[PDB]
Formats: sequence, C-alpha cells, structure tokens
Amino acid sequence: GFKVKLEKRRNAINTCLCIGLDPDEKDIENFMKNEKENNYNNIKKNLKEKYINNVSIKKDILLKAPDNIIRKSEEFFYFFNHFCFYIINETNKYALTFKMNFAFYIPYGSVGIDVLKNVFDYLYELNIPTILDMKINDIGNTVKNYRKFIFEYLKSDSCTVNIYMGTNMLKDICYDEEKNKYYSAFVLVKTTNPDSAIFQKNLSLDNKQAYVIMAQEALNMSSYLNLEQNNEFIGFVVGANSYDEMNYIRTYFPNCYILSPGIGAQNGDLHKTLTNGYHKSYEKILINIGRAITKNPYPQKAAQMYYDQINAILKQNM
Amino acid sequence: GFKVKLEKRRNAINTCLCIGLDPDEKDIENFMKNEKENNYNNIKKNLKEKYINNVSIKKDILLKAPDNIIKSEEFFYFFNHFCFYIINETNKYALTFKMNFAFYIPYGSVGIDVLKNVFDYLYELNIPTILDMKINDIGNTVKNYRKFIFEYLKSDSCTVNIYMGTNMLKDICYDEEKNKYYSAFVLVKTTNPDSAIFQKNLSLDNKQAYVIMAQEALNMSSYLNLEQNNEFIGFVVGANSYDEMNYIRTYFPNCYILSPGIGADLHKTLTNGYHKSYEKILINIGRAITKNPYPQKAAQMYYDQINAILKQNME
Repeated sequence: GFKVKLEKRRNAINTCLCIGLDPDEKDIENFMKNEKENNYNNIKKNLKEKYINNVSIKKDILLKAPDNIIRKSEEFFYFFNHFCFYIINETNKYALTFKMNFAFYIPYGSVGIDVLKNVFDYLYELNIPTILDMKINDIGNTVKNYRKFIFEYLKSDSCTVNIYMGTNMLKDICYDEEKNKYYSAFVLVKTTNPDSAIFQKNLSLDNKQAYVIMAQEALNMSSYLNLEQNNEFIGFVVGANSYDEMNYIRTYFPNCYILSPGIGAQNGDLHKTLTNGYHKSYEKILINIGRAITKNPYPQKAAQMYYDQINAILKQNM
Repeated sequence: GFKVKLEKRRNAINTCLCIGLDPDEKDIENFMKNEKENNYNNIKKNLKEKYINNVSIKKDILLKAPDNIIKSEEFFYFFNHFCFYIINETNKYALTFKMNFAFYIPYGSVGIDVLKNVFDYLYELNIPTILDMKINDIGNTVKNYRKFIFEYLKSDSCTVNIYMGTNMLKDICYDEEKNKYYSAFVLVKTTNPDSAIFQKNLSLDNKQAYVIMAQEALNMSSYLNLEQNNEFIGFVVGANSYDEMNYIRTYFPNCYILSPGIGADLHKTLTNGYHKSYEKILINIGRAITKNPYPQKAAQMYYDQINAILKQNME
C-alpha cells in the first residue's frame, strides 16, 4: 500500500517534501565535467553504497572505477545513471517521496530507460516511496501495458494519469483483476501551465468547473475500486501556485491526497501553497521540488533547506 | 512535411488505411512458436529485404540465425522480427503506420530498441508514421518528447492530449531554436465507452468540450504557421463515434482526422469522416490485421473495402 508506506515514512522523517528527479542533458553534461575536474568525488561516493549492487542493468559498467570509463560508448549511461544515484544519495533523508518524470529518461532512446529502471531498483532497496510522473492515458486494453511497465517492471508505488479520456481506464491502472493487485495514482486536476484554465476551469457542468468534476469522478472510481480498503488511493495533481483551486480541493475533498508541483528556484510561495493544501496527515500534501534541488551545485544543501522551510510551515499550521 | 508525404503516398496507393502496429506479449510469443515450428519462414523472408541491413540497433543480432540465437537477445530478436514481418507483409496497403508506444515500453529498454528499428525501417521504406503516445506535460518537459519522437525516431507525427492546454503544442509541433515543424493529432472524441463523461458532458457556452478542444487545437495550429510549413494539427475521433465524426467533418470541413476503433461499421465511419483528399480520414486498423491468421490478406481486405467506399463517395 502506497498509503501506509507514506504514513510510515512521514512518521519517520517528518516532512512532505517530494524530490523531483528530472535530469536534463546539461545536468548530465555538467555532472560529467565536474566529476572529471575533481577526482570523481561523488561517483566514488556512489560506489560505496551497499544498494548499488542490487540494480538490474549493466552493473558491470556502473560499478567500474570512473577512471576506467573514459578509457566510452557506455559513458553517457554511466554519468547519467551516476548523476541520479548521486542526487538520491545526497538528498534521500529529506524526501518523503521521489518523483521521476518519464519524459527526461526517454529522449536518448533506450539507454535512459535502463537508467530509469536502475533508479527505481535503487529506490526500492532504500524503500523510498516512488512516483512515475508520466501522465499516462489510453484505452483500457492499451494502458495495461503502462500498468505492467510502471508497477511490475519498475515496481513504482504510483504514477500520474491524465483521465480526460475517462475514468474507466483507472480500472486497468489502479487495479489488476488477474493478480488481484491494487495500485495508487495521482490524476491531473489543476496543472501549472499558464493556460491551464482553458479547459480545466472554463469548461463546466451543473455549475461546477471541469477540474472539480474530474476530481469527483476520480474519487468515485477509487471508491468503486475499493482502493483505500487496499491501502492505495487515487489522488490529485494540483499546481502549487493555483491557490484558489488547491483551497477548493482540500475543502471539497478534505481527505484527498494532493501532489503539488510548480515551486522552483525563482518562483512560488511555500507558505501559501502548503497552507492551502495542508492536512494534519501531511503526506496528503506532497510538495514537489525538482530543479531547485537537482540544478543546485549543493543538492543536499538545497534538499535540507527546503525540508527545513516546509517543516517550519507544517508547525506553523499544526 | 507530413502533408506532402501523405498527399504523395495517397495518390500512389489510393487508400486511407492506417495500419496499427501494437504487438502484445502473446503476439511475440506466438510468432516465436510459429517460426520455430515452421523453419523460420517469415524470418528468412525478413532477412532477404533490402533495409534490414540498415537498422541502427543490434543489426548483427537480427541477422543471426535463430539457432545461433537460441538468448538474452531472444526476446529482442523475435519481437523485432515480428514487427518487420507485419511491415513487410502489409506495407503496400498502408497509407501510414501507427505504432502505439505503450506496447513497446513494458519490458524496459529492449522494446524501445525495437521501436527505433521499426521507425528506421519505415523511414527507409518512406512510409508515413505516427507515434501514438498521447503525450502531455508542461512545455519545458514535453520538449523531451519532441526530441524523442521527432529527432530520435524521426516520426512524421504523434498523438497528443491537450487537456492541460494548447501552449504545450509550441514545444511539440515547433522547435524555435531549429526552425522545425511537426504534425500531431489531438484527442477530441476517443473510443472508450465512458468517453462522454468529459468530452460530451462538459461544455462552455453550450458547445461540448470536444468541439471546444478541436477549435483551440486549430487556433494553435495557425499561431504556429503549421500549414505554411506542410504540417498540421488534426483530431483523433473514434470510429464508433458517428455523430461526433459527422459534427467534426461538418463543422471543420478540411481538418485532418485519425480514426481508431474499427475492430474485428467501416462504411459508417468513412462516410461520416469522408473527404475527397482522403488522407484527411485516416482509418486505423491494428489488432484486426496483426492478430489475423493472415495479416497480408486481412490488410488487402480492409484495403479493398475502404477503396470501394471511397469510390462510392467520389461518385
């Protein structure tokens, strides 16, 4: 159960920080250059973690001494994967959950999917709850394959879902009738893009905005599937800077799980966000911080500072 | 541009058949069993085709003989060879091929290698492509999908879900640094039985969400000058959704439509969707061909039925 994992871990480390691990090409290139310039300090640190031996793919390459890698076809893979372990290693004591957005692992072909699998293998050993932000949607017969990839192959605890096509697809994502398995998901409700209102707000039904209608139908399906009775849920992606919508959501669905992306290095207001979505069991208000951590040259420092700020706001609210 | 490629292939082969290539694990396993019990007849045909010698990934694995193969690479080998079999058998009937990404991802990286080989193979054959992935994210994030689909795969088009918004199309159908343009089909009315809940029951000013969404997609298309660059944004409209198909062809007369959902009435769809430039009504047929006992014959069949309806609408 994602619910119980979250609950347990939230008790252990007292926070709702979700760390986003979305490495782009410059992150990888910058990491490789800086490891070359500095005796490969961090990769050498990566290699000392017990949990690095338990990843699935190209262990023989990953566990080589950096020095031997340039002495090269496997180099992009090695620095990419090692960048991801580096973030995880530096920041994990501060993160209630990690969220990996699939778009960042696909553009190079398959090599990034290997990286993605290893990252998920690694987080599984560390028992850190995971989310795959992939905003999946298709017909039922088709999405089973996404279910398989995400929950069987990656062993993610949850994923993001776009339910514009409908809520029946959740039957083949959050439930596996053959194996009697249940899975958690966050459906898109109010997103962070500037023009998010065009459909989510400007469409309506019976006097209610589309985002509200969507949220309610998502929970009707969660209830029909008995998810929470099996320690899973369907939650809502609500943008961090959508304060009215977040307020509407926490108000109308008082016990929902919210995943909140949007706060970066140069925007956002953690106090207004966390307050609007607050819940005493604040694993229900996941505050995702991604680039503000992964693009900081001192990622542990970033993850700690965000941790402390959120913690201060949580106590303010208590 | 996708427009040009479509226009030219349509005149060349006289159809709007879109062939779906969505191989499931059972397709792969069965192809493997059937090749093994039949002296690898289809694989031998695969190895005699010009452009298998031109694939990017693990080419010398694919050109080995099953006996050499039969084993970490076994799955890779029969998966890829299944795809190539379907393409070799059916390509002369297809205006376009649509690969659904979901069928290529569930085994990890091995399936993405098959996907790339499939795309490189259809590119050599000069057959127009669609990646059905229904991508959506924020602008800065979807650029990764653009790169993957349009740079790495070299797809002509993909499917997009614009419920988050249409600004995302700016980083999918356009690359401002490179001055490049690409085509997409946005989801308008999909084939799922409950598709009405949002697509029909939500409205703005009386109009159903799907019409609002189609219009906004076309608004963004003009903002990006796709037409002037031989690309477009089109609409996915399910084969089973006649009134909606009718409404779209009626209200947006010259739009491009991709229509999934004809399983195993084609007349009804093609008639409601019809356009004299019939590459504007792509009729997708996947499982009904790929899970037929004789895919080539199944493809010809649908090809001949489509052709007879086209001529009947022309007349």
